[PDB]
Amino acid sequence: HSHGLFKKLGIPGPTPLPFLGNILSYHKGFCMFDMECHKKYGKVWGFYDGQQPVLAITDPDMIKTVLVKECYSVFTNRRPFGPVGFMKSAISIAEDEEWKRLRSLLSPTFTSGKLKEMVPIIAQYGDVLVRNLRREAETGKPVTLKDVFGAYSMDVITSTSFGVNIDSLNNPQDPFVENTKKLPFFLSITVFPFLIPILEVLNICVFPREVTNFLRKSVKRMKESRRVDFLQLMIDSQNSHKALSDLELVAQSIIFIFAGYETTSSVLSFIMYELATHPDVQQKLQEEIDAVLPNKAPPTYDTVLQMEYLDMVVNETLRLFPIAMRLERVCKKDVEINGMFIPKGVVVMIPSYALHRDPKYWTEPEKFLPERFSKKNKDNIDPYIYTPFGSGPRNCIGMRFALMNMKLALIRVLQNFSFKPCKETQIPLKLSLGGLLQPEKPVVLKVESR
Amino acid sequence: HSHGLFKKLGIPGPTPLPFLGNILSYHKGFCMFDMECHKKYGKVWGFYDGQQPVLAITDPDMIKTVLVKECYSVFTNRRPFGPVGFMKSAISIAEDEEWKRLRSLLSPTFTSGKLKEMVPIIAQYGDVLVRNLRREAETGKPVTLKDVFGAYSMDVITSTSFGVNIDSLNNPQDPFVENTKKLPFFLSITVFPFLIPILEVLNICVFPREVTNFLRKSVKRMKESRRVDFLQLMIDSQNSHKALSDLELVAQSIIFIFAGYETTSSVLSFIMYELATHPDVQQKLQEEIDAVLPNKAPPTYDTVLQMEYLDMVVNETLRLFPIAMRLERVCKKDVEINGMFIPKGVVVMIPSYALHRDPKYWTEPEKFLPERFSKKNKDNIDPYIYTPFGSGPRNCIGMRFALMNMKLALIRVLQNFSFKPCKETQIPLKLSLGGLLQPEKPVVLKVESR
Ligand code: HEM
Ligand code: HEM
Ligand SMILES: CC(C)(C)OC(=O)N[C@@H](CS[C@@H](Cc1ccccc1)C(=O)NCCCc1cccnc1)Cc1ccccc1
Ligand SMILES: CC(C)(C)OC(=O)N[C@@H](CS[C@@H](Cc1ccccc1)C(=O)NCCCc1cccnc1)Cc1ccccc1
Repeated sequence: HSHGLFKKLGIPGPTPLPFLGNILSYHKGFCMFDMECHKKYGKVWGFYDGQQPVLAITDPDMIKTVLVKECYSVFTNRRPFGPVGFMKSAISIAEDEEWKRLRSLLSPTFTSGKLKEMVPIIAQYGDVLVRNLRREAETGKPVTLKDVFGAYSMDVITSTSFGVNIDSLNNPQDPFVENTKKLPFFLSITVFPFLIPILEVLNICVFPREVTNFLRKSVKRMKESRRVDFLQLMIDSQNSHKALSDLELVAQSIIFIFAGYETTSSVLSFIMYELATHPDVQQKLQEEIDAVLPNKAPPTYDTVLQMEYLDMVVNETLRLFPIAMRLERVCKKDVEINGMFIPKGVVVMIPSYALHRDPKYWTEPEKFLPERFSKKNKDNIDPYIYTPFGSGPRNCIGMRFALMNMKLALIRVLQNFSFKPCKETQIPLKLSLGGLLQPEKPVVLKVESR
Repeated sequence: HSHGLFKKLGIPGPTPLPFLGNILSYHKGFCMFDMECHKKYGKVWGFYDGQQPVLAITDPDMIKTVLVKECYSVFTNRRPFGPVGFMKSAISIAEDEEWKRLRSLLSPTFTSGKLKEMVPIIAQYGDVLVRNLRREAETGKPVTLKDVFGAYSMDVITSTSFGVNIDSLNNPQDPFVENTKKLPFFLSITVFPFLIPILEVLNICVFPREVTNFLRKSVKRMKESRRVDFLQLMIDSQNSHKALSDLELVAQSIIFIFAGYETTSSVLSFIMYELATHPDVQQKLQEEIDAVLPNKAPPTYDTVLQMEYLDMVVNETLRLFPIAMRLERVCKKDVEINGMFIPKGVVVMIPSYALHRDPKYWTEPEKFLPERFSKKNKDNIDPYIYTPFGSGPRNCIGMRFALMNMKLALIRVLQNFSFKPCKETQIPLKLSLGGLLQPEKPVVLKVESR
C-alpha cells in the first residue's frame, strides 16, 4: 500500500515499515539521515514519511529543473502541512496562483531600495545590542548568545515590520514583546496526515489563537492609526492584481516574525561560535571592519556590501549550518525530468545539509574555511549544490534583508568586542536532533571589550 | 475578399473600397474619423485599414476585458508594423512572451523609488529651462513653445537615461543632441502591408541606421566606461529571467528617447495653451505653487504630489489631448467577450480621443474645465473611458515618470513666468490632421517675468 512506489521505479532506499515508513530513522534527526542515505544509495534515493513518498535528488542539473525550470508548471508548492487555519494565506504556505499572487505583491517590498531605507533602523538596535553586551562584558560573565542575539533580532523585527521601538532585553512587559515570545505534535502529523482536516474543522491551528488574535487586533490598531516598515510597504501595496486583503496582510506579518527573529539570531550564534573557535578568522574580520569603518564608524548600506571577508564568513557559516536543512517541492504532474520519471504526488527533496558537507564537492567539508567563498574561488561553487536560501522563483524572498541584518549586527559587535571560548563552551558544537537546526547546548562565550 | 467580415458579424460601419478600405476617410485624420463613427454607428463599429479589419469598442466593461482581463491570453500584442529591423526587441514592439519578459525586466526601473532619485536630475534642467525662457522673456518676443519645451524635454532624456548633461538650446553641436534630433511612407504601409517583409530583408528600417548605429556605438562607449540613469538601471538588471541582451538594452533606450522627448514637450505646449487662454486657471495654479513652495522654493518629489490643482490641470489637458489618440490590441484567438464574438486577427481599437470628448460621459467636453478631476468629482470618472496612459498590464510604463517630469517643468516655469496670448497665437487651437496629435500651427505665447 503506497510503499511499493520506489520499488517499482527502480529507485534505491531504506525499506519502509507499515504505517510509519522510515520515520524511525529520524532518531538521529534528518541531517544525519540525509548524509547516511547519500552514502549508501548514491545520487538519488527514496524514503517514506509515513505513507508519503519522498524522492531525494542530488544532481545539480536535476535540482535546477525542479527549483527553476519546472517551477511554475510542476514543482510549484511545498509539502502540505497543517493545521494552519487562517494562515493558509501565508506566502510560504500558499499554493499555485495564490502564491504567485502573493509573491508578486511582496516582491517590491524586498528590493535593494527598500532595504537601503531600512538600514538606519536596523543599525539603531545594533547600538542597543552593543550596550547590552557591554553591560555583560564589563561584568565578567559568559554570555548566552541565543539570549543576547535573540533580543537583537526581535528588536529589528518590531521596528522594521511595525515600527514599534522596544528594547526586548530591557522591556519585556510591552504587549508586543510579551506576545511575540509566545511566539511530539509534528512527528504525529507526519505519521497521521489524515488528522489535519479534523483539526481544521475543530479550529485548531499550529499557532495559538492567543498571539494571532493579538497580532490581528494589534495590526488593526496600527493600520487605523496611520513608514519604512514592512507594514506600511504592504498598506501602500493594497492601495496578480487583486490587492492584499486585510486578513492576508496580517498573515504575511506573522511569517516575517518567525523567520526574522529565529533565523537571524540562530545564524549569529553559529557565526560567533566559528569566530571564537578560530581567532585568526575573527582578527582578520576585525581588521577589515576597521579598515572600511575607522574610528568605529557606523556601518551603512554601501559599506556593508564593500566588506568581502565579512561576506565570506557569512557564506561559509551558512554552508556548515543551512538552517532550512532541506528544500522540498511537491510534484503535481507525471513528469519526466533529466531522464527520470517522477509520479504525481511525490515530494521532491533536496538535502541541503548533506550537499553542503559532501566531500565530493567540498575539500574537508567539516572544517570552517572561509577561503572557499573568496573572489578567487567563489566561481567553482555550483549554485545548486550550495543553496542556503534555496533557488528559483520560490527561493528566500528575504535573503538580502537577512544578509544585511546579520552583517550589520556582526560589524557593530566586532567593532567593540572580541569573543573567546569558555570552559563551559561546548566544543565541538553538537547540533540538536530535533526539527530545527540549532545547537544542542546553547553557545556560551566570553565577551571582552576592545 | 476579407471585406465581408463585419458584414457577416452584423457589425455596422462605413462601406470599404477595394484595396484601400476606409483609409480615404482619414483625410480629416482619425480623431475626426473616430468621432463621426461614434455618432453614426453607436457603441461599436468596424472599418478596414486596407485589408485589415478594425473593430472599435466603447463599452467600459468590454474595454476592461480587452485591456485587463483577457490581456495575457487574447489581447496581448498591438498592431504589427514595420520595418523595424533590430528594434523588434523594443518593449512597445515586442510580442507574447518576449514582451512579458521585457515588461518584467523593466518594471522595477519605473518604481516610485527610482523616480524619486531622478527628481534632482530632472529639476536641474528645470532651472535651465527658466534661464532660457528668461532670455526670451527679458527680450520682448513671442516664444515658440515647441522649441523651448523640446529643448527641456531633450535635456531631461540625455541625463535621466544616459547621464549626458547638455543644454540642447545652447549646445547643438554635441554628438548626442545632433543625433537625437534625427531623431507618405506610413499611409503606404497601411495600404501595402505585404511590403513589410520586403523592406526587412532589404535591411530598411523605420529608423535611419545613422542614428541607431551612433546610439549603438555611443552606448557601448558609455557601458564600457562605467548612475541613477535609465542606462545604469538596465546595466544592473542584466547583472522572464534570461537577462537583458546587449542589443535589447540599446533597443529600449531608443524607445525611451522617442516618448520622453516628444510626448513631454507636446503636452507641455498643450497645457500652456490652456493656461494662457484661461488666466483664471493659471493664476489659481500659481497661487497653489506659491503656497506649497514659498519664495520660489525648488520642487521636490513630495511637494509635487502635494499639489492637487496642478494634477487637475494636467489630467484635464490629457483629456482634451490624449496624444496616443487610440489604444489597439490584436485579437489572437476566436474569443467571445461580453456577448460579442471577435474573430482571430481582428484589431480591437479603443478610440481614446472620441471617448474623452463624448458628451454622454462629459458635460461640455470641448471646454477646458479642470474641476472635472477635483477630489470631489474624480470618483465619477470611469477609468476605462478616460485612458490617457492606457490600462492593464500593457499600459504606459512611464506614466509616473512622464507626470513627474511635466509637473516639475510647469512648477519651475510658473514660479517665474506668466503666459499671455499673442496676436499670432492661433486661437482656437486646431489639431494637425497627421499621425501625431500635435497643433496644426505651433503654439506661440508671450512670456512675462514675475
Ligand atoms: C539567515 C537567514 C535566512 C535563511 C538562511 C533563509 C533561508 C530560506 C530558505 C532556504 C527558503 C526556502 C527556499 C526554497 O524553498 O527554495 C526560504 C524561504 C522563505 N524565506 Fe527565508 N531565510 C532566512 C531569513 C528570512 C527572513 C529574515 C525573511 C523575512 C521576510 C524570510 C522570508 C522567507 C519567505 C517569505 C520564504 C518563502 C518564500 C516563498 O515561499 O515564496 N527568510 N528562506
Ligand atoms: C504625457 C506623456 C505620455 C503619455 C500620455 C503616454 C501614453 C501612453 C499610452 C496611451 C500608451 C499605450 C497604453 C496601452 O496601449 O494600453 C503608452 C505606452 C508606453 N509608454 Fe507612454 N506615454 C507618455 C510618455 C512616456 C514616457 C516618458 C515613457 C518613458 C519610458 C513612456 C514609455 C512607454 C512604453 C515603454 C510604452 C509601451 C509599454 C508596453 O508596450 O509594455 N511613455 N504610453
Ligand atoms: C520540522 C517540520 C518539517 C516538521 O516543520 C517545519 O519546520 N514546518 C515549516 C512549514 S512551511 C514554511 C516554509 C519554509 C520551510 C522550510 C524552510 C523555510 C521555509 C512556512 O510556512 N514558514 C517559514 C517561515 C519563513 C522562513 C523560515 C526559515 C528560513 N527562511 C524563511 C515551518 C513553518 C511553518 C509555519 C510557520 C513558521 C514556520
Ligand atoms: C500613426 C501610425 C499609427 C501610422 O504610426 C505610429 O504612430 N507608430 C507607432 C508604432 S508602435 C509604438 C507603441 C505605441 C503606440 C501608440 C501609442 C503609444 C505607444 C512603439 O513601438 N513606440 C512608441 C514610443 C513610446 C510612447 C509613445 C507615446 C506615448 N507613450 C509611449 C509609434 C512608434 C513606433 C516606433 C518608434 C516610435 C514610435
